[PDB]
Amino acid sequence: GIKGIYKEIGSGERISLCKLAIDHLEQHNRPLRLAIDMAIWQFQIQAARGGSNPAIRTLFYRFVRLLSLGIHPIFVFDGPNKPNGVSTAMAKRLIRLFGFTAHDAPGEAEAECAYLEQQGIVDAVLSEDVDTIMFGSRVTLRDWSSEGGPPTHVTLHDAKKIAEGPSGLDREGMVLVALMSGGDYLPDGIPGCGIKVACQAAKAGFGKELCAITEWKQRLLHELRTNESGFFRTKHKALEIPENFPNMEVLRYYTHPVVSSPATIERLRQEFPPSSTVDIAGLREFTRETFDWTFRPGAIKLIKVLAPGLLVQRCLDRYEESTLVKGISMRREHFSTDATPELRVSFIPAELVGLDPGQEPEVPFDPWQPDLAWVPETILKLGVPVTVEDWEEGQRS
Amino acid sequence: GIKGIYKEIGSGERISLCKLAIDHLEQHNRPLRLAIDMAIWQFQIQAARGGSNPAIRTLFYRFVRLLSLGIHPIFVFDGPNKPNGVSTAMAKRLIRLFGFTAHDAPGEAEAECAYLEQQGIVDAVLSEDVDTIMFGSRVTLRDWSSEGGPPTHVTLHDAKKIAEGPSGLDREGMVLVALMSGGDGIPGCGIKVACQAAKAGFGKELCAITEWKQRLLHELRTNESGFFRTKHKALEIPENFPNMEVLRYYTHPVVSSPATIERLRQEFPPSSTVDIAGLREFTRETFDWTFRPGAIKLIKVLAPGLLVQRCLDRYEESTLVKGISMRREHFSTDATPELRVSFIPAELVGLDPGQEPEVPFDPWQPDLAWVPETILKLGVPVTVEDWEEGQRS
DNA sequence: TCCAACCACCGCTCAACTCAACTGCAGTCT
DNA sequence: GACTGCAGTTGAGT
DNA sequence: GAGCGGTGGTTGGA
Ligand SMILES: [Mg+2]
Ligand SMILES: [Mg+2]
Repeated sequence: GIKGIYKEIGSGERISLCKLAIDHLEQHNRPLRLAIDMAIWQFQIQAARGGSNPAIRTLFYRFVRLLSLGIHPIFVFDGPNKPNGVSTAMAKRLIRLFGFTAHDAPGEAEAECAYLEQQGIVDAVLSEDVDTIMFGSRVTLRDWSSEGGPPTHVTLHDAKKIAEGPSGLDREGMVLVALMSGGDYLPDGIPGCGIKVACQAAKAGFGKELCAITEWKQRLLHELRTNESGFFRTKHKALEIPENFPNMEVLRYYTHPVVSSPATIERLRQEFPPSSTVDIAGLREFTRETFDWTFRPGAIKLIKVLAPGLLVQRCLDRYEESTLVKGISMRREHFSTDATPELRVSFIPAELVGLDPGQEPEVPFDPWQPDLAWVPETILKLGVPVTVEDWEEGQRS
Repeated sequence: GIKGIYKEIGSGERISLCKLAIDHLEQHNRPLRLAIDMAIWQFQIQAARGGSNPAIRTLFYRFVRLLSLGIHPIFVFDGPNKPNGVSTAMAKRLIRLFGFTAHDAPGEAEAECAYLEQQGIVDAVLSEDVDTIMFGSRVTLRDWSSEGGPPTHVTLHDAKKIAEGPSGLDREGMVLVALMSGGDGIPGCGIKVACQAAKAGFGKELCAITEWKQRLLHELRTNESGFFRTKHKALEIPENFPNMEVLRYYTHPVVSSPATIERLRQEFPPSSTVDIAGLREFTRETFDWTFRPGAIKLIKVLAPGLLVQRCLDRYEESTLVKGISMRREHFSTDATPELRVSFIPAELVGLDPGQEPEVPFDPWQPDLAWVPETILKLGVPVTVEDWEEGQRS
């Protein structure tokens, strides 16, 4: 589901997640909004030794990476109305602590994700696969990973470019494919079929699928048997077709998937994105209880990990004050960001995060000394414009 | 037929021809030797269609299959001393090009095949039916076919096990059945009754003759000893019966001379090198496998079997196998252990398609084939050991 | 007379393989 | 979920 | 050459 689909639509465009975030921020003058299917974690997350709760620990670092990218994420959870070891409660707790949004689909999350995109709530979808396209996604993302090392890239699929050849596969086309082929998921699918043949049926325009039904089935069946119109590579007489085909409690499951109410969509327009303020004291207590980051070493570990992303977040949110950036020392266009212009920024971690390791019991990295980080130039111009200008001025000299 | 013989002796054991070949090779430490009656081909190969000479083409592919099985075949042809649409000359020509042996019976091929087996020239007989048992065969094979696809299996009959119940049909038993059930054979008779006369010991017949005839004739009409299911006064028996010139057609069938048997004992199996250039010219002239495509076609089809022949004939040289990838015990071979070998077809066959006039399978790229582990251990032992030890890792 | 089981006999009917492309399976990592 | 070779099938031509 | 039902004939009994 759908097995062999990337042979037809393509594997997709590998692209820096940083580039997407910054390109969108430049074109639309606001941070990228992303719907993330919570199901993508199950196998990336588990397993990743060791220490205490390494599974949710990996989730923590992914969240910090989201902060540094300046993305407004909304995490969608599955609902009971469908036809690892990481607690949902803990996941949702960490989400809120990071100032992110948790959202519960009434049914399947991937359908809700696609729906949110269609309604303009989010700009793109990050999911397990491209099932989201069947539910109406236009820009869908998968495989958030290294390009190993740090997870910097995703694989982008565009529903409009896919529909424009060579597969000619659109939403209705893929629906027919799933309806005809596998089969191992949906009832009353065709035994000998078959993504190659199904895609050929879709390309022949059969993907309508406009609710009676009796006529369509026999035109399609006659074409399969005789290949008169030449819709297929060969004839297909041995391909006998179930009486429960086309199953239609399946059909709309795709064309009208159970998603949030219109009232819920309107609530989200007003309430998403949220204030997005990272709860520092909350994260300190969470990491202590969950990761055993206890005492002064645990506080310093938190500051080190959290300071860069928190720098980005406040830099975007705040839109005389070197309260964020102490200085700039270099410029680069690195391949990991697909040559996205970044500037080498210096900052004071402990001062930025706002925790004092002295208030913690004592049982190298000094959180009070300057630390360095690469931050996208675009983000820096928005938050610390005067600092960026001074650097630009010094470079002209 | 003998008609309805199989409901008496059993339908036979269906067995992988590969299993027979490899089992015999493991037990006797030399390839299986098989006598093949050329009469089997008549109503099997004329179902092929398309192309040039599809019947002799079918014969070609089965010859290639014989190479892959590592079997040493001797094809027996009929002779004139007996009491569609394939040329004998072309059949014999192709046989020699493959390094196989062609043998002319002085009379019926079946009798000669059985005789060859009795004399130790071959280990088993492949023929149309089971008549070979009457001529003295002990292990006889029939119906070399699919188990619907490639012809991997055969039906084995064992003369010893047949004679050991429940039919009790031995050689002289089946002779009596043949004598009685027509057709100077007895009208109204009768394999059920004939087989019952056999179990009553009447199959001897060791000659004068008049006493014997009047015992079963008295038993047929009275059933005193209970030899039969019922009485049989209906059956009246011809004066000529039992026909004696028929009896020794079975007990002493016209076959090759002792001198010929001795000739075969030292000449078979033969040197047996596949004539590559010969086959190239044959397939060009007969199948219209012309120019570079025809060369490539030959190389692809012939490379695997040719690999086996080298393997067994071996009995460092990576000139056969480039590597091993996997192990399997497939049902088509009756779980005969096979290894997935890689080889270069063109390099192995030894023909360059470049010397042919050109007009997607690349014969210079590695190709894969399943080859019986036993054969591989014999021909390329060092390669097999490297695979075995990398495995236990 | 007739049936019923058994049987010999008649008339009827059938008889491969390559090749490419494909689906589906079972590994596997995640 | 998706990738890889194997296996078995089908359709078309040999 | 072999598997299928039908046919007609023989045998021993109803
Ligand atoms: Mg999915
Ligand atoms: Mg015969």
